[PDB]
Amino acid sequence: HHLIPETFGVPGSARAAVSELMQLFPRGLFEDALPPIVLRSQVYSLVPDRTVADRQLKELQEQGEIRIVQLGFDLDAHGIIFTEDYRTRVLKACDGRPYAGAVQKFLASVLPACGDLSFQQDQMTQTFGFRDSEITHLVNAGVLTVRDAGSWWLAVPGAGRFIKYFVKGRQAVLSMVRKAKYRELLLSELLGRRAPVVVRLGLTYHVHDLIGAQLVDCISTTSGTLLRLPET
Amino acid sequence: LETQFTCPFCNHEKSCDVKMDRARNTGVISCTVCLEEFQTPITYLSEPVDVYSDWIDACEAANQ
Amino acid sequence: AAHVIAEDVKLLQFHVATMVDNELPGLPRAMQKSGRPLKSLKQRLKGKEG
Amino acid sequence: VKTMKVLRCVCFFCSKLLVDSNNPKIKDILAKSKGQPKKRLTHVYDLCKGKNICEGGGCGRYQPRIRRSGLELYAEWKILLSPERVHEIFKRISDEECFVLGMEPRYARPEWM
Amino acid sequence: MDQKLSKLVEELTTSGEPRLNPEKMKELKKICKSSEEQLSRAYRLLIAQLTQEHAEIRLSAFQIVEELFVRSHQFRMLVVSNFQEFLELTLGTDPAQPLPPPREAAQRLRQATTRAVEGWNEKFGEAYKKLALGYHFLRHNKKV
Amino acid sequence: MLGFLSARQTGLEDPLRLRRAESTRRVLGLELNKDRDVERIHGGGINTLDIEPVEGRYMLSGGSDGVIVLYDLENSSRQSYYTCKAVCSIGRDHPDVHRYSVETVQWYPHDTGMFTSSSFDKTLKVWDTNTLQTADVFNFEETVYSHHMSPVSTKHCLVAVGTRGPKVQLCDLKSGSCSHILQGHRQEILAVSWSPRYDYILATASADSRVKLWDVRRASGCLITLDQHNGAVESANTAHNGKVNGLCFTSDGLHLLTVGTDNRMRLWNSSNGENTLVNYGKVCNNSKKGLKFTVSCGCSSEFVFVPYGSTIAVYTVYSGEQITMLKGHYKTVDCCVFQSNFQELYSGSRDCNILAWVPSLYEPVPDDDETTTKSQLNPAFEDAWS
Ligand SMILES: [Zn+2]
Ligand SMILES: [Zn+2]
Repeated sequence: HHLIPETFGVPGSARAAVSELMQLFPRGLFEDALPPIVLRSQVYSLVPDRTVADRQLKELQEQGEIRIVQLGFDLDAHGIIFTEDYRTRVLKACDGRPYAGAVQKFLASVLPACGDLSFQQDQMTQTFGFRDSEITHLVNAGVLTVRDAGSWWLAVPGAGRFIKYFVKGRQAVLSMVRKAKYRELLLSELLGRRAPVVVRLGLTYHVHDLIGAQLVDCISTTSGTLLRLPET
Repeated sequence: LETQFTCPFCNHEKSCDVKMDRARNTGVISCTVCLEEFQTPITYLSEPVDVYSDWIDACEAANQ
Repeated sequence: AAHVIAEDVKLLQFHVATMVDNELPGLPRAMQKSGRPLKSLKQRLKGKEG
Repeated sequence: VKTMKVLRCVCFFCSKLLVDSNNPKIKDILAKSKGQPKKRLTHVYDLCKGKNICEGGGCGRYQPRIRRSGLELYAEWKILLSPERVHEIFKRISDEECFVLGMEPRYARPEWM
Repeated sequence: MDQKLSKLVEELTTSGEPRLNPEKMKELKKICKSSEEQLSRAYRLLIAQLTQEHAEIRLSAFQIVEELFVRSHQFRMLVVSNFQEFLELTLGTDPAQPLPPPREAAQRLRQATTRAVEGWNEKFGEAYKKLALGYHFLRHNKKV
Repeated sequence: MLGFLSARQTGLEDPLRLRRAESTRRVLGLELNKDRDVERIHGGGINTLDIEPVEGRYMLSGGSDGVIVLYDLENSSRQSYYTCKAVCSIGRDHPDVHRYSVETVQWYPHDTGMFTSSSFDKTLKVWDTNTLQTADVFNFEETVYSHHMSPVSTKHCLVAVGTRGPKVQLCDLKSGSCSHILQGHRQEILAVSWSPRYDYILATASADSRVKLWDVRRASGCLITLDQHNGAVESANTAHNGKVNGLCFTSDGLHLLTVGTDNRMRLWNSSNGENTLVNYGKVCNNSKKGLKFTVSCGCSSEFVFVPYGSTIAVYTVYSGEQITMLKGHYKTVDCCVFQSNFQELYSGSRDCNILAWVPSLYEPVPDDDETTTKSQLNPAFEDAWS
């Protein structure tokens, strides 16, 4: 109280943040074929300490609550998905298809036991006993995509629809800030504006992404939160 | 003719590109490794290798 | 060294190429000693004499 | 040349066709080109050549811009495209997908090239 | 308040006039004098307005900046804190971000900026270290 | 302050606490050139700086002009404001001068009588500081991006050299050997750095996106490849989704910082390569050549000073928190170096300035009864709304 405070002049969990962001996701736009995806960027909009956010996310991965998938549209583009949504939607999509049994094997064996974003052929062949034809079934199912010879990303079937809408929406919503007067826009005014037809995923979902990705700076004002293009 | 050149400062080969800003009669050569840049007046006869030669000459003129 | 193995795979590619077609446009001819060009499988099949 | 053309017609990552086989514009091909595999490839290629994203289903991943130089292939980002891994992606193209490329897989799967 | 600042800076910078309206600039000075918060928002408005892809808006906002820089320490601190970008916006020191058309307004902007910056260097550069560094950078390294 | 002084005088707190607290407060108070200029000798950008480890009095500088400048940092004038003057220079008139830009200068770690320089003219040179004559010269096939001498090795005197070639090279100054190569990397090696804890452990970073730790005694190949995902030893591991262009061990040697052109900085456990998952946000890094950056020493928090475009970003290493942006230079900053004794930071940039950042905690105090000899309220600080 009288010494240690002199040393220098300098609470939402990732689980709560993920659970809130997951409700912004428009399930009907994909006929619920996609499991709800939250980007890792958006989690940093609700949990500003990025280190605490990342460590809590790693712990949710180790409990098996969430999957992290690489979305490939940007270097940091990681989608966060609840394991039970992922597993249900993929099994529902596999019912009676020819690749189905290998996908049931993957969801019963690899994903319960591995947190990895990617798998190498050594592990797939010798540790999990996949035949080379079963990897082909998994790629046809969309649960893997080729990273490099003998290596694959974990993937979400149909992610292209989301990724298309997200990339165009992101550029749209960023241009709404860029084109507005002073390049400034008040967040309440933006969220009240009739979203572009390009912004199919919703406007709040994108402002949380933009803030988390540091593509826009928030400034606090007496008028409320203000979006700006960053001096960069 | 060659349109990519070795930087006089950083010795990286094919590291310098020329931008011919004809409308302003000025030519800029820039190195992608060290971002040293030089500007010279250009004519309609002028070509990337004339801009590079002007830059090498300006460098040897500065060594005097 | 990576550039040596790159040049060696490039040379293997050139020889497997000139086995099928020794009349490539942008590459040297494969030749015997004394410099005569080798007849490829394509030149065996191609022309009026092929 | 066939290797280059097939690379421009499939996803460099998921090895599905870069255009939807279900789209009317492709069902037109599959009606108007029965027994004419070279015609199928030509009409699939001139649809695919303008795509850049796998959405068309699909993953979301962007696609290269491959160019030949002699016996080398350059994949635009300037990566020289290896024949291995080209083997890998071709190896994963489905028999139903390469059938729409006009390559009856009973006799000429693309990785054999 | 903020709406009055907004309208004043629009009517000053969409004006296309060769010189500021003295009465509206008097109102803008009165606002800036009245509140550090409004002066800070005026700076953040003008720097954004100096980005406009039209040289007469840049010239007007620069003329406002010149009028205010002589008049407040806090505004001098703000402007000098971003002087690298400011000079990119007003002399075009980055050839990837050149001054917008028209040339006839760009020559006015470039001359007025050179004269202003040399005056600020003489009047303030010994106090604002980054201003003296900026002047040296212009004079010797961009060879202005 | 007075609390710290009381607690120290009474032995309530270990003298360590005042010292580390005040050192931290000084780093938080860094201001541009507050008391101090550095003499402009260079005509080109300042690629590299190195402060002498024995006394911290002298700073070597290397530039894109190929000049090496030696500066004295101590104020041997009696004024409160002074210039860090150039003691001597290896200018373009010198016979042994480098032909192309000088990309790393380092003092010999054990005394000031020798220093080393490398350049894109494909040379490493060993200089006798008293005479500025070269004593030995090493030539390479490829342009040198980085070199380092081990800060703690007394047993060996090996210079690691990173070049555009894929193989790390080791020059033994004692024997004159330069034949020894390490063969694990696949592209240009942009940063090399010896561990400050262990004589024989060398970190190497490359455009291949890999950081590898070597024990240079071995015939075995490298020890560890850093995997940013933590899951496998070599086949696919990358530290960054881009070129890795800067290394800095923390001052205890227990962690390695890395920066890369994915615009991320990452902290690694040096004993096994585990990514510590500290997240610093976007750290802007476009540089296609090696980036030199530094940690603090002797503070309560360990800071890192990193070039961030034209600014120097300050972070708390373990917390990830961004503390400040030092906002002086007009072009990209290429290096910064930390004076541990007085918490003063020096920075080199392509704007050709060397800037001193110095703790500016409080001003000289007037006496109100003075007429004009006061600490002057210069009119440049005054408003003039009239
Ligand atoms: Zn260069
Ligand atoms: Zn795909």
